Amino acid sequence: SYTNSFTRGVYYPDKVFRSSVLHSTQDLFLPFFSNVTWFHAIHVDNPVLPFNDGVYFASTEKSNIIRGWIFGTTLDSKTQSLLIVNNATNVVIKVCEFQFCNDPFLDFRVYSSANNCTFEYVSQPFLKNLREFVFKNIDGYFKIYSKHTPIDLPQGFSALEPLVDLPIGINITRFQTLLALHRSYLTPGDSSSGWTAGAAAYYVGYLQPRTFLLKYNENGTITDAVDCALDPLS
Amino acid sequence: DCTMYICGDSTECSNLLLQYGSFCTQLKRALTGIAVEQDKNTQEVFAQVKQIYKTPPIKYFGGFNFSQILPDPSKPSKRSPIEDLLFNKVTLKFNGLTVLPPLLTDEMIAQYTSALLAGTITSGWTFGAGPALQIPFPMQMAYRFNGIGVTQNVLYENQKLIANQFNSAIGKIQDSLSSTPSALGKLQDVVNHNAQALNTLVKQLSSKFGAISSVLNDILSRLDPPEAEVQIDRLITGRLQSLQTYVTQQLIRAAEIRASANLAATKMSECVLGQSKRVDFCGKGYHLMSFPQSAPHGVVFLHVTYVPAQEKNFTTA
Amino acid sequence: LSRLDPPEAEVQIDRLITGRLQSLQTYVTQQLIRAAEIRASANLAATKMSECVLGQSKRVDFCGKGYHLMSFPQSAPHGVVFLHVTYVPAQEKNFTTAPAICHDGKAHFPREGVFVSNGTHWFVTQRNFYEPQIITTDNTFVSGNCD
Amino acid sequence: DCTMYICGDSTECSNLLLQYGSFCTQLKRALTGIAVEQDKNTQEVFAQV
Amino acid sequence: ETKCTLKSFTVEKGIYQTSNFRVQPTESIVRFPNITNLCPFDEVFNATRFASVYAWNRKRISNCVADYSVLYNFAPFFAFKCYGVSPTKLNDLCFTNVYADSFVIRGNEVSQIAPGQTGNIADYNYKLPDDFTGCVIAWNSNKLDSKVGGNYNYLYRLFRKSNLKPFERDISTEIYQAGNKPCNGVAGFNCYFPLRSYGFRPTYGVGHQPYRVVVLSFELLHAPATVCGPKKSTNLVKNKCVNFNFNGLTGTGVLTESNKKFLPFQQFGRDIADTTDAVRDPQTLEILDITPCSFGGVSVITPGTNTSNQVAVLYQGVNCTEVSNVFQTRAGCLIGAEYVNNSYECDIPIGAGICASYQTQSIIAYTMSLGAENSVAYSNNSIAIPTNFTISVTTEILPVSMTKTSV
Ligand SMILES: *[C@@H]1O[C@H](CO)[C@@H](O)[C@H](O)[C@H]1NC(C)=O
Ligand SMILES: *[C@@H]1O[C@H](CO)[C@@H](O)[C@H](O)[C@H]1NC(C)=O
Ligand SMILES: *[C@@H]1O[C@H](CO)[C@@H](O)[C@H](O)[C@H]1NC(C)=O
Ligand SMILES: *[C@@H]1O[C@H](CO)[C@@H](O)[C@H](O)[C@H]1NC(C)=O
Ligand SMILES: *[C@@H]1O[C@H](CO)[C@@H](O)[C@H](O)[C@H]1NC(C)=O
Ligand SMILES: *[C@@H]1O[C@H](CO)[C@@H](O)[C@H](O)[C@H]1NC(C)=O
Ligand SMILES: *[C@@H]1O[C@H](CO)[C@@H](O)[C@H](O)[C@H]1NC(C)=O
Ligand SMILES: *[C@@H]1O[C@H](CO)[C@@H](O)[C@H](O)[C@H]1NC(C)=O
Ligand SMILES: *[C@@H]1O[C@H](CO)[C@@H](O)[C@H](O)[C@H]1NC(C)=O
Ligand SMILES: *[C@@H]1O[C@H](CO)[C@@H](O)[C@H](O)[C@H]1NC(C)=O
Repeated sequence: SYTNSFTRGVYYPDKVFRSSVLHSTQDLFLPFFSNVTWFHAIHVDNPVLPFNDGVYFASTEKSNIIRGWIFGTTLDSKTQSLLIVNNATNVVIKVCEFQFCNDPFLDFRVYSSANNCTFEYVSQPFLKNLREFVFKNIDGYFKIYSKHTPIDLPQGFSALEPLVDLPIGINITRFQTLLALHRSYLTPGDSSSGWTAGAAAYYVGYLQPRTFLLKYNENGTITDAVDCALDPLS
Repeated sequence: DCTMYICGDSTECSNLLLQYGSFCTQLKRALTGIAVEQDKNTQEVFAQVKQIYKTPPIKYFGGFNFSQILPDPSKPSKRSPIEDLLFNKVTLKFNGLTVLPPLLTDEMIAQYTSALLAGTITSGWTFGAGPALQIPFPMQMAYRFNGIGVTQNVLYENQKLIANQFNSAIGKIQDSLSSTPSALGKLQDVVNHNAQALNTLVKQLSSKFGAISSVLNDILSRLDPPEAEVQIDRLITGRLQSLQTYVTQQLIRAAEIRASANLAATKMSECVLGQSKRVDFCGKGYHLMSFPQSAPHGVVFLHVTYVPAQEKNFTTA
Repeated sequence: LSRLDPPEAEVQIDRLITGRLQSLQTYVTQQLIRAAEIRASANLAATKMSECVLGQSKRVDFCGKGYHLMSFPQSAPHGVVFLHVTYVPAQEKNFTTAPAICHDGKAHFPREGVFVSNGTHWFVTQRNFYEPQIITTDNTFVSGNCD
Repeated sequence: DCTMYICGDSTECSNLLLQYGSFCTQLKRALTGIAVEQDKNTQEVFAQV
Repeated sequence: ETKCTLKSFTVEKGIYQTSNFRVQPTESIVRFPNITNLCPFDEVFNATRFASVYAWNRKRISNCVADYSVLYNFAPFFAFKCYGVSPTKLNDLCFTNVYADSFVIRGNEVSQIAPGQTGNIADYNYKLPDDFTGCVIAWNSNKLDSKVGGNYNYLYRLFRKSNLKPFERDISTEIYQAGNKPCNGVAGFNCYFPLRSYGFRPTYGVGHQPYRVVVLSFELLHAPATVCGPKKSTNLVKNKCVNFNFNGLTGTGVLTESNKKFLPFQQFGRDIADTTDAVRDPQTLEILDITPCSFGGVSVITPGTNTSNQVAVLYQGVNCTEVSNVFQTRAGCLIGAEYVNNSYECDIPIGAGICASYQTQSIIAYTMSLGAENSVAYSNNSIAIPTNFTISVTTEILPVSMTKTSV
């Protein structure tokens, strides 16, 4: 499918504070009123999703049906592929040199056959239930913004707060969602494991280098943004 | 401050700045001349009178109503309701850029305006050409009507009508000034330009001007002084080129303000302190009198104009 | 041109030329501003010379404070000095004034001046010099009744 | 045009020009004020009626 | 100072700006966050047992700071040499990789662990690069790695086909072919085993006693920088402009208490004119406003050297509660003059309706008078008729031309 992200896809551009002022910055932002891909009816193919300028991952997942994400170069043997797996009370962020299958599922613990991870990075567990995420890679820092806001994408405004930064530099051109269900299918090749569960939809929207003018209130929370190359008034 | 704006808390930058020449003692010599000039423009229009006159206690001038132009003793700041309305509409130490306050505050200019009003109401035009002479206001109006060609009988007979029309005009001028919010545009434009010219200098200091960074504490800590001299030189050049154009624009704006103040003083002397025979120098039409009002950065002249109306066709020979 | 060789001393000469040109540009700008100011002042002085020396003007404080009569110019190495002759009233006195006079049921108004009174008497005088004159028909005109 | 007069059809020159400061938005702000002023001088003498 | 700034000897009567008043900072704080996930260097310096030379271990400690306090591990070091970096400046430099290698060798073999060395160890067991940038620490371990019966657990390579490359590791235990035939992989004549034992004993001499050696290899490559954090400093000094170095944000000013509630993940703060007005303390979560250090302009109000020399000092645009009659005005504050309560004619302007002059005695300060006072009696039946005339002259001087110059 294809839908529109009207006024969503904004985040904090730098770790600086402001008080009821306006800040114009040329950053990598999501263009307002764009055409994002609403993959709600794809209940496990087509995992070929690029990572040129990043990804805007929006979801309304009911409760813990997502298991994590994977960002790799080509998903081949001896290729750096980061896997962020969110358990109940802890998340694991390791980069592996392994050949990943079409849809590595989690319900299993070992994704591929010959796994070989080398990093160590543990953090706080991450996982009307809107879960906004924005992923990017710049200056060798795999940078993520996360937000947990209640309610599809409404017409409101909510900034994305930088939560965790982690240093790594690779040619990240991979993206796929990891679902969770009841029926256990150990077969990696068979990409058909549809189970009767809640609504699942992984939003995909690519970022773009644009100039954004954000308005910082007295408390330092972005409450408005007008873009610069979409409407003449902007 | 030529030393602090270009060189932030750095003694080596101060030693390097003196080699550029005498720009530091010229950019501050021109700006202080601008300030002394601005301290004189506010004395050629408001300080034209020598002795301060006052309004008599009896508030009966003959039928007219000047409560909106005379100072109000209730408000601690002695001003008129029109001046109070004008003061509530003009919307007004960070780095080596300070704002010097003017000599004549908003209270002394108000006193000069009240003295000029008393002189032009009680004495007429004699308070600006010698000793003040008392004269009734209806007789002053008859004088001003005969000065333009209209006989004094139309005023000595239809005095109540003229008084009511003047009172209605004085009452409606407040609503007219309150209707259009951009009426005091000439007084807000100068303030906005000054604020923009004062805020654009701090915004250009963050520019690297070719160097690696913008702050001196970073260049004097990452690179060694023997090889970091060209960076400080380029930064000083960039910060001096941004101040020279600022001083030039300030001089141009000061010349414009001086010309405007000379014109305003001429209008005050030829319209408030007497009646002029010019067509559109003291208002559009037949000028009778003019009342001054102070404003945080200017003067508002209220010109009383006599306009004929209800004309009729006749035969002439 | 004597301590360092020409091929490597080009940047120093370039910087010196830039500094000496930037110091002359601001001088030319200041000279232009001062010349514009001098031109405005000279236009004002020429207007004053034409309206005060070459005739009498009715302006209040354009040919001196007070009542202008005449003006005498004097040269100066870089300017002009105007000596304005001014007539100023003095030694004023209190008097009684009235708009008109009701006589024979008609309201008579003075032609020039105002009706002056000094106690059980009434005369006609101008508005700049006390000259008591009897109220006659030559200096007065009828404009209706005194109602 | 502050961008085209200084930097002819060069994106790197445009990226380098923004580091100089806000001169590009001031030199064009003064010239447009000059133009709006010139659009007013022709109305105080001819548009009096 | 007035004569200096005016370049003259007989200053006239008036007010003249000479210099500017700037308060100098007294102390200078650093405050960067608490010292937290400390690396484990004692895990390699205080290990129960080290590894052999032929199988020297290599540990990588990462995102773990770099506190170089190796002195506490048997301070009497036998060999503490640094290559490419000086001893103590080491503690305040960042690097990408801090690889740490360890092994045990004899006391007389420590010289082989250095750039450009020849022998058995340097060539066959452990080779360091020529441009090695790091440190080499060696200490005696007789008590630990020696037994009365001989500690034969430490082995070392004695024969090899060729010299090892820098930082090369070879566990091969194949029979070194010293003769002409391959020997079919059996130990015999002209076919010796490459590894040999040490057999450290407590009765051995200092030259043969065991020596635990550890190398600190420092790499700095294209990647982030996550080590080297032994950074620490002073306490907060409130109400007094000092030099602050908060988490890299350097400046000079007063750090005052705030009431603006920031975001939890927000630390810095800037105004509309790109000026740092608030920073969060790294140690304790608390926001402090950076107010500019007190500054203004000093000005001499001199009556002129013709009359006297008593002058007055005016600080403009600054309240002088902090750093001769002190009086606070609306345009500043002046010292050296007395506030007289009778209004006279203004002679030397100051600002906000205050003027100074010489009473004749000392400099005075008074509110300027706008003129005399005269209230005319306005009556509807009274007039003022002049009687006499006065012929006066008014002088008006106006410039016409300028000096024609050319360059
Ligand atoms: C969005 O994409 C779909 C499919 O490509 C297309 O049909 C639709 O017109 C697009 N809408 C917008 C907002 O351009
Ligand atoms: C995964 O979640 C289960 C249930 O809370 C928990 O017992 C287990 O320790 C978790 N494993 C980790 C540490 O990821
Ligand atoms: C004059 O006008 C003011 C405002 O309308 C009014 O309050 C006042 O009573 C009037 N006075 C006279 C003399 O009528
Ligand atoms: C006078 O008469 C002319 C011709 O009928 C007419 O156009 C004009 O409006 C009249 N003016 C007045 C004042 O009545
Ligand atoms: C006229 O009388 C009034 C009231 O006594 C007085 O104030 C004024 O000065 C007198 N003027 C002259 C010129 O005598
Ligand atoms: C006023 O002056 C006139 C002319 O001298 C004289 O006739 C008249 O008697 C005087 N009146 C009084 C009462 O002074
Ligand atoms: C530093 O330690 C103090 C005292 O234990 C604690 O209150 C604070 O949260 C710590 N701050 C950081 C940045 O770890
Ligand atoms: C000094 O004062 C004397 C006496 O008043 C005066 O004659 C002279 O012009 C003054 N000189 C200066 C330089 O002010
Ligand atoms: C200036 O000083 C006074 C006297 O201590 C004090 O109230 C305050 O610091 C300042 N006053 C104001 C309101 O600026
Ligand atoms: C002047 O006198 C007034 C009234 O007594 C008083 O309030 C004020 O402080 C005095 N100013 C000085 C100290 O000259």
